[PDB]
Amino acid sequence: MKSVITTVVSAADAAGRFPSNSDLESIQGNIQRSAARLEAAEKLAGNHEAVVKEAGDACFAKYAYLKNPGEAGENQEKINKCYRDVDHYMRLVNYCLVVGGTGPLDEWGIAGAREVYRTLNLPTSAYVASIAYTRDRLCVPRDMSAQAGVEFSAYLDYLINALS
Amino acid sequence: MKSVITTVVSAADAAGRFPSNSDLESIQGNIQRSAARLEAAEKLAGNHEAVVKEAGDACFAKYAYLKNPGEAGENQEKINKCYRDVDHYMRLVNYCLVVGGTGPLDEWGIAGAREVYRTLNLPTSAYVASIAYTRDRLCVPRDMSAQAGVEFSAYLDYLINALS
Amino acid sequence: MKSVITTVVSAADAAGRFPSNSDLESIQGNIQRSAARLEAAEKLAGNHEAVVKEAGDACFAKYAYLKNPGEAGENQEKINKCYRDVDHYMRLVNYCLVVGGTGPLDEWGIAGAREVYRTLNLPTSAYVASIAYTRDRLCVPRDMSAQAGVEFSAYLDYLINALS
Amino acid sequence: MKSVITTVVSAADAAGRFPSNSDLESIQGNIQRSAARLEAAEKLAGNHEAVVKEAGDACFAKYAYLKNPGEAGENQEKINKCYRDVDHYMRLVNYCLVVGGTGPLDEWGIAGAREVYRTLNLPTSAYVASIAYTRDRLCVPRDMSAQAGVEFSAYLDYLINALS
Amino acid sequence: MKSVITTVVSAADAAGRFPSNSDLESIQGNIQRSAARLEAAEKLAGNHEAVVKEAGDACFAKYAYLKNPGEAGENQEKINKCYRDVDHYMRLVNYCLVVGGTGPLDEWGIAGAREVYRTLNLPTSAYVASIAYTRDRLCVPRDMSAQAGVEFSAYLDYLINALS
Amino acid sequence: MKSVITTVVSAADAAGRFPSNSDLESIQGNIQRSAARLEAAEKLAGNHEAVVKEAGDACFAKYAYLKNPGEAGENQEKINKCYRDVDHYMRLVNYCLVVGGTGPLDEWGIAGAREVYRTLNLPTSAYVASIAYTRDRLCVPRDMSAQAGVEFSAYLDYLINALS
Amino acid sequence: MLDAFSRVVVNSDAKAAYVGGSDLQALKSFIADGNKRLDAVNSIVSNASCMVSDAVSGMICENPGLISPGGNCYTNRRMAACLRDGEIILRYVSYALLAGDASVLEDRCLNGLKETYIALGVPTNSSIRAVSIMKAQAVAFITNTATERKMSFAAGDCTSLASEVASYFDRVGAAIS
Amino acid sequence: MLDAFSRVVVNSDAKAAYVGGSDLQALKSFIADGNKRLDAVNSIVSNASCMVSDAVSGMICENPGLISPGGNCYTNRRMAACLRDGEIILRYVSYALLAGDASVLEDRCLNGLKETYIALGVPTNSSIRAVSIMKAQAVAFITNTATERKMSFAAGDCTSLASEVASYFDRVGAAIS
Amino acid sequence: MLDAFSRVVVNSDAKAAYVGGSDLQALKSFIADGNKRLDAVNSIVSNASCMVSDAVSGMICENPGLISPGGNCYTNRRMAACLRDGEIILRYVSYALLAGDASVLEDRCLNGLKETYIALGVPTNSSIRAVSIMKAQAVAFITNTATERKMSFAAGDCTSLASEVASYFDRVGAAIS
Amino acid sequence: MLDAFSRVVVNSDAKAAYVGGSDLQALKSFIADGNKRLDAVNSIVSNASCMVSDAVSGMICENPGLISPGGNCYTNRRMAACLRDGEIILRYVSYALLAGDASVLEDRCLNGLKETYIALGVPTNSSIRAVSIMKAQAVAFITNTATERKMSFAAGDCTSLASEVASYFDRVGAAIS
Amino acid sequence: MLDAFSRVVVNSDAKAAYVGGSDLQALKSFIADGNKRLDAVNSIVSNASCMVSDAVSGMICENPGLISPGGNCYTNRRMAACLRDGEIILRYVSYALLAGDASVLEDRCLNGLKETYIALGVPTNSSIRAVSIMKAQAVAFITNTATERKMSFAAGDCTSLASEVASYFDRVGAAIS
Amino acid sequence: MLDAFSRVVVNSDAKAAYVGGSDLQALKSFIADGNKRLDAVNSIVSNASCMVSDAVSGMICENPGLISPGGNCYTNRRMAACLRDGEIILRYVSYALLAGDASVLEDRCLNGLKETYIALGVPTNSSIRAVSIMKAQAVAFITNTATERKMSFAAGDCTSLASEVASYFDRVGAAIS
Repeated sequence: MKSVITTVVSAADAAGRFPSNSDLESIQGNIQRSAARLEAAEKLAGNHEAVVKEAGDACFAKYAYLKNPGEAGENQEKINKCYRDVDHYMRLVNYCLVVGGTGPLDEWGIAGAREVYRTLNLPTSAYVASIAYTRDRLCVPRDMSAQAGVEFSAYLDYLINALS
Repeated sequence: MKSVITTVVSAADAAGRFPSNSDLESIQGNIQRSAARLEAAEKLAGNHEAVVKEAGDACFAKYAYLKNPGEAGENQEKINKCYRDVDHYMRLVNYCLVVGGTGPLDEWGIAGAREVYRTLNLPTSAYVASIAYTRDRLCVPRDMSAQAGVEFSAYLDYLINALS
Repeated sequence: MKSVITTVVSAADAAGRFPSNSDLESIQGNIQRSAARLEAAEKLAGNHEAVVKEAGDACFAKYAYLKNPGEAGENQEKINKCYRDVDHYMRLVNYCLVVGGTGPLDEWGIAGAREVYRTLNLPTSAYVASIAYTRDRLCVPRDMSAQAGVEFSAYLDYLINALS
Repeated sequence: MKSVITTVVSAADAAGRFPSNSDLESIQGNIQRSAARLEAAEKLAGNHEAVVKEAGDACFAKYAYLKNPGEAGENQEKINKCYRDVDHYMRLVNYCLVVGGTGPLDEWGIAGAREVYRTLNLPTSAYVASIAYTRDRLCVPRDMSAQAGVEFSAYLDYLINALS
Repeated sequence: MKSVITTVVSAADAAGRFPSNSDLESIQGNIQRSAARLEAAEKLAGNHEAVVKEAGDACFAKYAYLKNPGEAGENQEKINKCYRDVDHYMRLVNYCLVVGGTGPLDEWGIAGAREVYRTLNLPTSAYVASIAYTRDRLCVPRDMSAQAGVEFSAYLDYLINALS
Repeated sequence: MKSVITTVVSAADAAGRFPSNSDLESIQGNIQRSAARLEAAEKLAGNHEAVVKEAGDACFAKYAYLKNPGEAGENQEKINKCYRDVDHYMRLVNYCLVVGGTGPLDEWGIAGAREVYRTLNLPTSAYVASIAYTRDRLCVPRDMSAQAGVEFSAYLDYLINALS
Repeated sequence: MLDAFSRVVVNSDAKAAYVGGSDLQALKSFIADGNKRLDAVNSIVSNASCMVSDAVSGMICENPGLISPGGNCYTNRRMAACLRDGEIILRYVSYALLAGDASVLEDRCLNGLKETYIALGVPTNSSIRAVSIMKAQAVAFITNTATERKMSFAAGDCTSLASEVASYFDRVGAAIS
Repeated sequence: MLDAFSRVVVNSDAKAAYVGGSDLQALKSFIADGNKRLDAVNSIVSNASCMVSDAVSGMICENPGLISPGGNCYTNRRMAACLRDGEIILRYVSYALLAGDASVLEDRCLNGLKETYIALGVPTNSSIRAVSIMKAQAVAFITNTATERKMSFAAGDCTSLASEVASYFDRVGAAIS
Repeated sequence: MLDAFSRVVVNSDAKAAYVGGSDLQALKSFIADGNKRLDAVNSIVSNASCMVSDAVSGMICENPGLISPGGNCYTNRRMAACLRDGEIILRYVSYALLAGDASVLEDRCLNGLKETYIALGVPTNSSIRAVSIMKAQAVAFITNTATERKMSFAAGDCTSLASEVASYFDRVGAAIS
Repeated sequence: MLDAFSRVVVNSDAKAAYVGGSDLQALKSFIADGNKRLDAVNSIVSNASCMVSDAVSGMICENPGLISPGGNCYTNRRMAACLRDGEIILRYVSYALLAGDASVLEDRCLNGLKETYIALGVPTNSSIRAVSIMKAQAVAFITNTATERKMSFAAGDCTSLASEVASYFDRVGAAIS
Repeated sequence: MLDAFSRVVVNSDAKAAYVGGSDLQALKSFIADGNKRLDAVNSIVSNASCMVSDAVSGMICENPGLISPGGNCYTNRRMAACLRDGEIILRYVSYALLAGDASVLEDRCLNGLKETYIALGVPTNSSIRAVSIMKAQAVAFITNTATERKMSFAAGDCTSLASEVASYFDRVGAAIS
Repeated sequence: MLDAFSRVVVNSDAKAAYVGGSDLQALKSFIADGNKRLDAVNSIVSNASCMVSDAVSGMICENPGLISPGGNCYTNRRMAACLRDGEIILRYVSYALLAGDASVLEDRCLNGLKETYIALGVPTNSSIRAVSIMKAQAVAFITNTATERKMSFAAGDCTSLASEVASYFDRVGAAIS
């Protein structure tokens, strides 16, 4: 799982090294930045149901052609899986904010996603609409502090860039 | 040259990745810890002649045998090379404190040292005596702050362990 | 460039072999099947403007959203690039029918297409709509013989599966 | 076993490909050439005993020194193994004509043959005499059709070239 | 070129080693055994025309078939090349006796010989006949000392085994 | 175990070769040099206790600082292990003289020795003093013949060079 | 790998027998019906993407726990691996149908798959359902009885080819059970 | 590779000189401006897909010959390689900005790139135009003056960081010109 | 590998749960006490050479047959391998203490070690004594109760870190017994 | 590698042009003359051992210095390498004739052969003589006019196929001259 | 690998003992009789080709089913592999006789051979007959009692060397039974 | 690689000439002087660590700029590489003296060393001084005239062996000048 700690430990292990000063100094970075990302995680944890509804709503508002025959939101069951997926991604963003790294998105949401969405004919622009709507919906400091919003926004952009 | 920055950049490069949040968070540790190690670097830069004199003197005090014909310190020019070497190491400790990692010791001081000291019949115990005497001679808070002292000590201990 | 000939020559080369009976026998299939696919190639060469117009029109008919600001077909120059791309693909289908293999589609049409369409935000569903509409629009025996139609269909289906 | 089918399937498998048009077109070559090679196989199957006697006979007629002490046909048991070997090769030629490929000769008769004949001091010119006599004995269309004789002759030449 | 010296030097080099006692001790065997093999080399150098004449004559005596049209010795120029080849081999045996190893036979006589004799239809039995006749014709003590004869025989047997 | 025999056999095995003349010639070197090295081995076997006492004695005579606190001969138990080690090395020199090769020293005394002596802070100059004293103590032909002393001295120098 | 022709040759070689007229009536018929076999393989490879996605989607909609946490299609990484395996298995079955022999499927695909799935924790029972759905698809395409697509063929009967492709699909579940 | 700090150390070691208070003012300022540099790097990485897409599309709309036959972006394979090269260059420029030193860019990206592009027939002039568009985008994002997207920052001067990234982009064109 | 944070995320992912305030009090405390954890790791890595040589020397002085002929530390080659293994094990334990999770130690060091030592004839009972001596050393260094060295710390209590490093040492003997 | 057909496609793609009836007459003739091309290739491959043996022996009897000491065919090792090179060249010429295009020959055989022969001291002039003898043999076999062996063909004109193979042999001498 | 000398050293090292006069009478005799041992190895390696072909031919003429279909020497590929194995085994036996120790044969040839032959279906009983024929050949050559060849030796007795080479041949069947 | 004997063979093969009594006098003398050559090689290998240490230290005390910053022996890494190169050169010179031929030195050491040193910035002039000091040491040891150590030899003339080793050292400086 990519994090501050796993990066420096994996680098030490590649070189057969004990932890040294630059490794401790990196982890001091955790202590400093953690307050901001944990605030983002807690806010997301407490309000994900409402965030996810707005996100899925924006997707189907932008791309009404999804609800047509043979398309990806053609029945209520397929629409429900669309909201579930947006929830899945917001739960991985929550995890990224707790770990302090992209590892949860990387391993559990992005790896294989191009192959899956291509094979199941799920348009990536639909996912990007949901994620970008959430990114742009963010209101600071109404919804969280400035630097919690910087952390949250950074993972949302990371996911958009990974789908593009 | 191993530092906080080169470690996370090197890891990003091996995976073909842009910098991401754990990389930035690592480098924030740079910001937090820099005052302590630059304090130690400036003190060592300001007083290295005096530190080196004490360290070389401690070597020859412990190992009078070095001055015997055949031995590593048999004449005044060889003794002067010994104090030069201790100054070389203290200069690399200054560099490690500026970089915030072991890179300068590793590249310019430790790599090949075993081969060199073995081949030229320079006893590793003498070098350890000079470094250990300097670590033990450090006086907090007389010489520097506690956390400057931890940074200084860490690099002296790193070198001792590298020679052992 | 994958064809009957290059496949058996490439296999002979990897084993350091002269051509032998199975190689010659493979190429005899070339002789048998050529009339059907050159029939399909000449028909497509003779009428590609009309075929491409119908295919692009079918794309925009199915996905009116493409014409919306931000979308792939937001202005007339982008719409004209879309019909150009469909013509590019139909020209590679003509080439596959002349070569008697997927080489021209594989090398000049499919390799890198996933990266390109992902990066420029061109929905793969639109391209599939144009190709599928052309496959479904084929009229045997109005447009060509049954076996010309099988050859034409096979390359359109190959491209659809490559995009899916 | 090298054949039209195994060549194109092994090529598809190397590239992770489904069968495509050039592979089907190669196998259409089977359907076209099969009549000629199956006629050769059936004629050989029905008359191999008489073919093999003429072949072994020609070998010992050309190379009477084989029947001398310490040489390869020095007793009746060794002469009998010589005819058996010629039979073995004609049975592999029969198999090549059925498979439509050199695979049976390659795997069961040629691979290792240089090592065996060298170690057992069996002169390859003796085998070539038997095979070339059979090749040159062929009378078309007395013994088979023109293109059955082309198929038969091609495997006999393949074997001669493999021994030379 | 395989000899006592090149074997132990090559082994020292592969391990990055200076010569050591087993290497020097090996080369002392050089000193002990040299008289016997230089005796054999000088005898062969002194009388090679006579030896080669007997060896080629023995070839054609055993295999009169060689003189038949189509065969390896069908005309006088081909017969003269055969005696030349036997002289080439006896010259390489002289070299092996000077070097004290199989290097000259291995490099200049044996490597590629199987491919050459197979491709030009030169029966290996004829070459073995010439070499074997020479080994069997050796007369100790008429021609050389017992241990010169062992050295000479060893290289003739080495070549026979290389051709078998 | 490196010896004349294992060197030539390992070389033959690398090349898939039977033993040949240069290999037998190397082993004839054994027969020639064995008398000298076996005399050295027997003399060492019969007097190692007195040789080892002089050797350890010379080490502590040269390097009295060893008997100081925190140094390698600081108590009687550590001094006793020092003599034991010198005995270990003389027993491996005995083995080298019997095998006719460095293999026993290489495998059982040198491999890992730099790592062990570095980690346990045992100065290599102390071992070299013991070995060089023994080398220089040697009196020919009082203690052994000229060429037994050449063999003995060669292994002692081999060990000194391996520690330097 | 063997094809329908080299299979006969291997069986004949075991008896040191020449392949004669007596032996060739299956192979001459194999050749006679060869156009049907090319059509059958074309009908599969032309719809292979849809077959795999529909079959894996069907395995999941009947057993939704496969996409719950701890489920073996949970995460995009696992769903992609499963879709890849569906495509690999269909590709080897299509080679077996093109060659008229199971050896390429058994040798290159099925040999070691059971032990691998057990090691990875890939549910073999769910794998067998995915394969059974692809078997029903392929039988429909070969016999031009798919509900959602028709393709173009000369009038005749491909029931033997449909039975044969089914036998290759059945070997997958026999291997991994 | 070196960073802003090990660059100073390399310059000092050349004179066998300790790094002292005199020499550290730039480095103490580098540290004090550290949050801005982390923001600058975030502003680029957060928009990196759009930058590359837009920069390469831009190079093409200005020189539509690149996508004619015999053009170097003709075919999907070539276009994908070009977009890949735009992303690689932008990646190494972002490393250089994070490190405050060009060495990772010069050593791992630009070393031997001119020779590669020459061998491949990659037009170095068109490449430089793509890079100049990414320079224009990067300066706009660092200074929060992009026309189509603003991001969140405490107000302050980032002129130096914009000047520095522009200098890294300029090295690419310098290396392959 | 996992760290204290990704361990929590893995446990939450098994329940398809978001990590909320309810869940974060261990991790916020982990962060609060982070300076102590850095000091603990520093206290080990600063004395690692002495720890390994003293521990292996102690295993040998209690069981001198280890350095007799047929003994598994006999010859410099074997003593060097054993010292290397002591250093490797301590390095993996130090990573586990830095990360607040055993996964790097279990995955990269302990997985396959028992089977390896059995194959090589490395005595696991003597290995466990070496490790128990390093456990006592590390607990002394972390709590600044070593007899032969003191190091520099702000006043407080590291008993939880000492208990945690002991648990990582104990996993080594659990693996190889 | 390209064949007669993908060569036409490459030329057309250079003009973004469909291949139509105008362009196909050569290719329809290539197809109609296909059995003759299969016969031509059979006539060469069926005699390939004798061609190489005879061509290299020929180069030598005309220039007996090649087998003197310091000659490049002196020793069995050198002679075997030369016969190997004759067989390789003949193999790639036979591929070119099967394909109706020189690309496999130019790209996989002739690319860098001059530079190799230069480095090795392989006489390019003697090589060209060996190749000219194989050209003479190949034309004789394709036209069934070899003095020492006739093969079985339906009577017809193979002039074009003889001219083409001669053009492939001529490229070898062109590449290494 | 060990030789007669290093075998003694290994046995002495197990007792931490110096090799003294007491211990050396076998090795001094080994050296005294060394010329006989060189002659013995020469007598084998000079006839090795004939030994292997005669032994494999003998195994087959006593058990002709080995060359019937399904037989493990059927096909030239299998007969060549079997002849290769006969040569490999004889080469390792000759090394053991040159060194006066079985370790090279046991370590490099026999370790893993039984498991390999069982895996491949190589009949171990027939392998042991081939080896027993080579044992009889080698004993005849060493003692100059072969019927079809005499070689040249100083008068004396090599019965100990013949017994020793027999013991090395016997280890092959002990390994694979 | 060649030795004194295979060098004669290579010269003779160039004239297709047997080596006879005329040609063997040098080689019979090489054999008769063999014990001296083994002694010469022993005198160098037995002092090889001191030679390299002293030769490289010598190069430095005469040119102390080599260990200034930007010097090529500055840092432990560089000094270790230089001492390594001194030992490698001395190793290949000792092989040449053992063999009585320079080929192992020219082919495996000196081939491409000038180009390497040029690329690396290794000063070829300082290298030649190190090699000239090792030449001076080697001649002193072969002739037992070293000032600080004598070894044991039967008295005799080793002038030729000293001249030969000096000629090998001289080739190094010739190759990299």
